[PDB]
Amino acid sequence: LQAAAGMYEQLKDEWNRKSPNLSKCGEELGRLKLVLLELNFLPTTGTKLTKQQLILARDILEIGAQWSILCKDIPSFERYMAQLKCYYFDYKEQLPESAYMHQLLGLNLLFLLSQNRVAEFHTELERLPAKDIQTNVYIKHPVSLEQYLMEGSYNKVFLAKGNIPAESYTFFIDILLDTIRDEIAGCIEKAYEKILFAEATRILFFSTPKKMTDYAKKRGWLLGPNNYYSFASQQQKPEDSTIPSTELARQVIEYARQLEMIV
Amino acid sequence: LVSKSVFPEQANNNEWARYLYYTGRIKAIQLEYSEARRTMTNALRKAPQHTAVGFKQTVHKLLIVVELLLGEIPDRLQFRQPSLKRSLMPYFLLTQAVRTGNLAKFNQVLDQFGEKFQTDGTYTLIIRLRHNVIKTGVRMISLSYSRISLADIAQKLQLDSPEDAEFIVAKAIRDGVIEASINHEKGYVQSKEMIDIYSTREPQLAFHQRISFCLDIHNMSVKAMRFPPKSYNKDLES
Amino acid sequence: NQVHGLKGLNSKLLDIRTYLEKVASGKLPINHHIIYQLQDVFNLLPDASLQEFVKAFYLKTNDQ
Amino acid sequence: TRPANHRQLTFEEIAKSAKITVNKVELLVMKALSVGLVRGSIDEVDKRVHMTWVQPRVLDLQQIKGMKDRLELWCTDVKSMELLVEHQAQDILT
Repeated sequence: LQAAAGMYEQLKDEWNRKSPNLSKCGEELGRLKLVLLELNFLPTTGTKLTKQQLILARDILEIGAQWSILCKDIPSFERYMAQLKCYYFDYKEQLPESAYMHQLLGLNLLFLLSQNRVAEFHTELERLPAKDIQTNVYIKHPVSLEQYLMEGSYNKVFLAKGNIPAESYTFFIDILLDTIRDEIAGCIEKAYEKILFAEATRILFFSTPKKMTDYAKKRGWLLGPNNYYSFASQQQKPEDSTIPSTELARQVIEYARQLEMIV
Repeated sequence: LVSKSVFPEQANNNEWARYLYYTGRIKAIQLEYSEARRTMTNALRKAPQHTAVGFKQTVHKLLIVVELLLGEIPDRLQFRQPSLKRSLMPYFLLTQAVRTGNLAKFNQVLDQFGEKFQTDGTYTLIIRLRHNVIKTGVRMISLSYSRISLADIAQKLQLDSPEDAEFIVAKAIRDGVIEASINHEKGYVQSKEMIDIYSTREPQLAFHQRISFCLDIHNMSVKAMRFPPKSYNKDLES
Repeated sequence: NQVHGLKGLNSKLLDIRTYLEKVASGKLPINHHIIYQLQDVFNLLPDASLQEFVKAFYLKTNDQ
Repeated sequence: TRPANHRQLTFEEIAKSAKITVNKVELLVMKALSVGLVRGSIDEVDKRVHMTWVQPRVLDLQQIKGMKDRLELWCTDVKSMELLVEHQAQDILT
């Protein structure tokens, strides 16, 4: 419907954790824009006076954000999410309110990580703290993951089991998971030669040998029903053996010419 | 801002030290311990004498942490010598925790001294150091003795599993830190290392970059040298 | 002298090839010595190795 | 004749050609070096006889063709290389 705080928030509640809808809570989200032009003509200067206007601003864009996550469209979510953050920063978290902001916040953290935009991830980590204002249930998933992922205990991650508890998080968790699986998958090839199928499912973060066969094949190992780790592995181990000679010397003439000129 | 800039050399020595300290600090959080260490080490050295002392101590706190982050275990005398030894005392303890590979000392220190660390500004880096505690220990042992069983590394660090160790090696290898590989043919970590580089062209390169790097500085050395006595001779004196 | 050397070699090198052509066709009498010497040049070939310079030049200069 | 770039030969080539056993070729190759058709060393464990040098030979049909080919490779390299040598070290170049 038409929404903007102080007189509406109907759609936030109607969107999920009541019944599934986005056919009212994102289909009608084009007329909310017209009040938004007014609201956004005021946080040019970020002051406490601007608050009143600022909460109404956020309200459409919280409903906006919410429709995008359920719909499974990452770009729409990103435009909506980004606004809420600058609208927190007006004495740094002036608005850390609403539990229809809570989910977004956690989602934003995992979102940054899936892209493997490391800079943005840290920027958000510091900007945000409302991880106990809105309390650790779904927001906990990126937090646990940061500690584990930095420590290098991949086992501990709580991202290959953060699929089961979800607000509508399950989608984000899955793309981020796929990124984790790849990172390990290329490395393991270099690591060792033809190892068991079972061993190659275990620490490849796979669920079955069938998932491993298809996933391994794209990567360049296990093209057949027999491991082909061996091509990759053998290349890495001797670093001190390689003489194409003239090719490797890399133009001795150039370095010499740079050197001679001064004297 | 850091990426865009290279930073030229015309600006005084005090200001350079301020530029390096700030740069070093921010980069390290991301896990760019490598670039940041270089700046910080230059920073300490760039500062003035006695007037500098208050900035110098803050820089000395950050410096142990950035060099520790790399996979190095800084020298114990360094903490001792400035006469801010007391403040330096938790930083030394963090270094010791990294040596042994034990989590338990590292985690308790981080909290207790956390009030003092926050003040320096170092605290954000200090959380990233947890990874290093186990990482430094495994690279030290593998470098020294090439082939060791997965079971042996797990006990030493106080890791959960032989898997837990293999995953440390997996994150590292691509970056190149630990620089070894896991062979689950029997379950050992095997180091890449070999030696006899002088029957290969590869040393000529090592030297070649070193000289190129030096060279641009040599032209600069001759040039800069003459300038200040000449300014003084041009200036009128009594 | 080194820059010029390369240019010298090129000027000399062209002649050797035209002489070989003349014998082939555009008939010219073979001076046996020349042919014998030519073949010798190509056989000695090896590939290159090492040679590099130190950081030392800079150190002195910095001292000044 | 055939290699500009290399000058080493395997034994096995001779062996098939001659249709004479492997044991004999190593011995034949030794006689070859003693006459002075070729000078070099023989490395048994690599299965190569490496020629440091080849004896001059009176004009042959195969020969004349190889010399031209090698002179062409040579001209081209010297022109490429001339540009590198000239291009760098500007201040002494006069």
